[PDB]
Amino acid sequence: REIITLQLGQCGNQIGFEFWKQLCAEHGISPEAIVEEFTDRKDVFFYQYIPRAVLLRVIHSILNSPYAKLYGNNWASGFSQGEKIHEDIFDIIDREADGSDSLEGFVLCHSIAGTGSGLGSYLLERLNDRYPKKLVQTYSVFPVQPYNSLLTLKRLTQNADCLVVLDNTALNRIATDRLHIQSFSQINQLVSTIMSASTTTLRYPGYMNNDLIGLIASLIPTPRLHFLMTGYTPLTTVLDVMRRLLQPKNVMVSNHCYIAILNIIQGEVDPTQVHKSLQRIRERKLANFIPWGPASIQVALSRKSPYLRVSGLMMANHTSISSLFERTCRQYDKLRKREDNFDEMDTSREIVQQLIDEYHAATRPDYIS
Ligand SMILES: Nc1nc2c(ncn2[C@@H]2O[C@H](COP(=O)(O)OP(=O)(O)O)[C@@H](O)[C@H]2O)c(=O)[nH]1
Repeated sequence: REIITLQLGQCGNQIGFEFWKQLCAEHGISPEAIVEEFTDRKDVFFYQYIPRAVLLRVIHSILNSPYAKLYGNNWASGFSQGEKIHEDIFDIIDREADGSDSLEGFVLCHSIAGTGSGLGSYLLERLNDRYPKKLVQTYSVFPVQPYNSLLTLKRLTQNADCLVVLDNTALNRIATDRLHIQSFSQINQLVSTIMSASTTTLRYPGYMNNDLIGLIASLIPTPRLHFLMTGYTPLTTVLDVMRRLLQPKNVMVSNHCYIAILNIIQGEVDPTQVHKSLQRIRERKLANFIPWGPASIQVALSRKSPYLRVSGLMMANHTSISSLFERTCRQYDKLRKREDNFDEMDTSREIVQQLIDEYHAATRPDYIS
């Protein structure tokens, strides 16, 4: 099973290039796409070595980078231009798809803030049209801006079978707090770190989580609640890691309870103390769960890249994320009363209102019906 990734817009292209840099460094692959001498399953993201990427001005910057051997501002303009070159890009996508043995998904890295937003909208629609059996995960990055953002949310709440949010505000906050920057090229480091650590269990095989469905179907219980948040504590026992992870100081997010939690530990820790960690976490009652269905926290281990200490990442399904949408929603209303049919934006507002209502109803003991 092979995962193909797509990079749209300046932000998406930059974060994808840095992610590929990080991943090539994790393995023994020189910038010249030649394996270095110096166990790690690398077939998923690399083709025998060339990455499975589809880039769509900064391309010249990448071509001038040492890694050359490795390959307007409106939403409506982006959508129109994406409709204009449907066949041109889809020939590339189809040749790269059918060239693969068994395709699995379509990772999409883009910022919902110019042309990237509408282009990703169009691509998501067309991929939902053509390929009906391919999971679509999206590493979308959150910031006339409210218009584009809400349109992207409208297209993402029904097409993408999963989604991971990344807000530049929280990243900048963490940068000023514990990195003391005052830049794109600095927050992108942490972004690429989180991304590389996200797909750790796919490249280093373990007891469980050998496929994307193993990561998705565990967290997302219903097809609507498919927005996740990330946490990365190392910026030592597993209990300390789990206690530092659940702190709101580290989560990349600007009653309420949890739906599903997943922990990935990349250290050489003793794997016998994890059950004690979970026992004590349940004892002290540091986190709450849904009252209707039985929801638990899952933990998995892995191995750090030997060619490159204890780290850890956390993927959560928290109902608080809806708050962010509200802000956008709010701004849209503020933008709707200040200034062919202009009805698509109204439908977008309607469906995002539906989604926020569903999130707000999810935290009730009678969420069913
Ligand atoms: N987190 C992050 N966001 C970025 C970076 N570069 C650009 N962005 C976002 O991308 C948006 C600009 O997109 P733009 O390049 O104009 O899209 P285009 O019109 O299709 O080229 C801004 O609102 C930024 O928030 C980056 O390095 N990191």
